[PDB]
Amino acid sequence: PSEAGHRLYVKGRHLSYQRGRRNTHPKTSLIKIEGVDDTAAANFYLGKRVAYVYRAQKEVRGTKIRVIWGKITRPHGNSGVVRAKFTHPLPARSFGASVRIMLYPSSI
Amino acid sequence: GSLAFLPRKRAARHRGRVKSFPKDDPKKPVHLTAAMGYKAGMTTIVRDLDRPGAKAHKKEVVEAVTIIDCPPMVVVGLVGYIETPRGLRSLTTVWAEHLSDEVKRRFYKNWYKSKKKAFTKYAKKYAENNGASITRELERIKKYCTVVRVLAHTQIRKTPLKQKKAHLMEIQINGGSVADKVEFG
Amino acid sequence: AEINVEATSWRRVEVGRVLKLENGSLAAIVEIIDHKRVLADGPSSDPKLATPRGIVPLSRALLTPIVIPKLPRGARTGAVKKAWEAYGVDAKWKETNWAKKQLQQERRQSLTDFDRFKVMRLKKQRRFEERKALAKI
Amino acid sequence: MSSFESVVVIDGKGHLLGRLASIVAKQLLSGQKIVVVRCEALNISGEFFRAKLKYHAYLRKMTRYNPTRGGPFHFRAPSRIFYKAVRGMIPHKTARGAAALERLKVFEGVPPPYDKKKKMVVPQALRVLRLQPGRKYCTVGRLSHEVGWKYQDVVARLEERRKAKGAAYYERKKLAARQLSEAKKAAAAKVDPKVSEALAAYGY
RNA sequence: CGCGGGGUUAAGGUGCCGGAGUGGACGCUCACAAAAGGCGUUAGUACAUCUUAUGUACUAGCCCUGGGCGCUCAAGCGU
RNA sequence: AACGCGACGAUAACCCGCACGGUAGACGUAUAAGAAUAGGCUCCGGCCUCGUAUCCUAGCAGGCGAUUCCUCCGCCGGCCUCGAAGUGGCCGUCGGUAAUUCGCGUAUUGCAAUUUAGACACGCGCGGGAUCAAAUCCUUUGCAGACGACUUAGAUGUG
Repeated sequence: PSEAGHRLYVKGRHLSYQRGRRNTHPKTSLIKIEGVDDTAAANFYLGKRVAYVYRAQKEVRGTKIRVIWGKITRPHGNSGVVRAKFTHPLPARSFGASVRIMLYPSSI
Repeated sequence: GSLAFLPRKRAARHRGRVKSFPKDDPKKPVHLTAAMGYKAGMTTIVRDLDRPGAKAHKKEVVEAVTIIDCPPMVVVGLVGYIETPRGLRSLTTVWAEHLSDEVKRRFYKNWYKSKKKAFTKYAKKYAENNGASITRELERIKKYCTVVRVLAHTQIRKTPLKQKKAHLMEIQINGGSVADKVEFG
Repeated sequence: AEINVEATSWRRVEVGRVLKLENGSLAAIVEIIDHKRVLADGPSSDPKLATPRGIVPLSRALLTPIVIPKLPRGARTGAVKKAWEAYGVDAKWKETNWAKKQLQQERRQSLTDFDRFKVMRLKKQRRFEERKALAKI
Repeated sequence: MSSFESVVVIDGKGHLLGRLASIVAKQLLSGQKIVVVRCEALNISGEFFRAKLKYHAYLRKMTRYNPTRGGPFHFRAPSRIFYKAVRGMIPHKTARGAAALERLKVFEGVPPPYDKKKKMVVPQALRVLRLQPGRKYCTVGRLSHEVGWKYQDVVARLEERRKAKGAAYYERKKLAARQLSEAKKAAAAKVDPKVSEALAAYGY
């Protein structure tokens, strides 16, 4: 037995959309990557693939898992938060939900 | 009327909760805190007054007293109270063998329709050696509780009343460490 | 007439006290400017431990136990270098436990993924002699 | 350094009130579960009597309070004094706001689930890191006790019991520290010293 | 001031509600009204003693008297 | 608190049919002193800016057989422990078990398109035949009664 994990993604949290005081634009989302805290670390994760995985309580391909895919476009703020653009905007109730940041495409 | 008693409302319980007990200190001897009686009646008393400063010294005050009958109190149960940030609470209660007839009819409401099996598998637990649980239960009282009240009833079968249903209250044991007041209980 | 006082014995700031900046470089105080700023200089031969002569804010700094004994006040870079080599500040700093933690940290960070696979394998071998020793006692 | 935990337990001793509340409310909205213990050991800056006017001022500007939910109810325990602070920092009239408070869970003292678990601290809200040495401070326990909290001697005696259990925990951890350090020294003689230098050259 | 994508800003902001700093440097403060009361603190000026450190009065800060949550080596004020 | 809570007593089953396998968000979801911050810890040698740490971490999403190890993990019983809103330790049975060294198979899933893997609540939930235990109703009673409302006592008995 291995008794080891299989994770190949960095963990993230969907914080909010791009917004002012009161004008929120759903077409861009804000992600807090675990471990990143400056703009310098966010520069590594730019243009990496980002998946949002959830459950839907109906099987369509033998699975109740659905994924929404996206990418990290630019850093946000000074604290390592990044801006993400997906094929469709993330729901709203996923504010504070898990996000898998992949390591591809890679330039290492 | 006094504001401390209005608005007027009927007592929801016939016996009436005690609502307050004297404060406990270990240094006193073990003793109980209350008892139930039955209001039998009231009479007249003459008395040799010996109260200093009273002009009725060594003389005959005439006073009226009440006669409260008190049947011997059969002890059936014990309870222990543990202290919590949300106030006092029941941790456990424990009973005994051979629970008498009138205490079950308080536990019941329709004696005559129902059949007599209250405390049956509890008494079966006492007889068929789950004594480790009573060893667990009595020691659990010792270790954790800080207030212990005894559970006892009065008996109609001794007093001249036409009822048959008993009356239960909880009576504290104060005056000692937590270890001493349970072995007495 | 017995006095037993258990207080905190801090490190002085003075001429000759060497201090640690955040980049890992050392500097010897030669004149104190204010309660918050001193002017210091590190004439170390090591490129990693050298520091230009200039003002060091004490908030950015950390006081080290090493102190140059009789460093003259306001000594120019040559005079601090003379006391640096005579007292051997670099040798005493390497013995200091603060540098071993730094050297452990830098060597840990330079571990590649394949040398990370050694350590996973290698600590496992060391751990096995630890457990029969632990089971023995 | 921005790590995601399952639930993080915050010890409340020596922590300032609103700075702990601001940090907690941001993590709840980000998706972090928060458990706060020792709410009676939290600190509010300034003297005790300054805390007394703002208690009297909050009851001033509210005519006909609900006795059960609000008014002086919020000050009658230390756990819900903190809950009042976090609630004003969270959009409680939204369903995202209600969800953030269900991640929060505050207590007075250390309940039995959380005395066997690890209690972290928040450096940005610690009293001894943020307050000047001469400045005077009050404890929220003595604020709620002078308002009407009834179980100050209760939570004290359960805490002095918990220290006594914790004293036995160290004495077991002392013996493990002896045996672990002894076993490290004992097995180092037969540790195959081609490999001991390999670990030292890698940092371990 | 047409309908969209991207980039940069203004006025305002960057403790939480709220996107953005519990960011950096140096000080001060603990909460109507007048040459006003301060044995609270700090900053500056003018006079007097001294091997024959002071003590008197002013000037300037700013305070005591005259959005919510919450904040006090600020989440206040000035640069 | 009838829309807060705790302890305890007594407590609903077989047959036939037929419909489906949530959660504001698991992916190693590992880590218990206390106390102070003009100090503190300890193995009594020494040690504390730094949790930038410690444990765990290899194999078909992890096989088979060995060489080889008595290390680690899990289930049931016993002995003890845990009650502020209950749990862990020790011993024993059994099963697995790269610390070391190998031989077997993985492919053509064709260069990515979901890594369909945890926890908890009950398997979700329904319609007809099938059984205890209580209560409501009934009679009666008076410590109670404007009417409601409340309280006795009715099945073998100090009825």
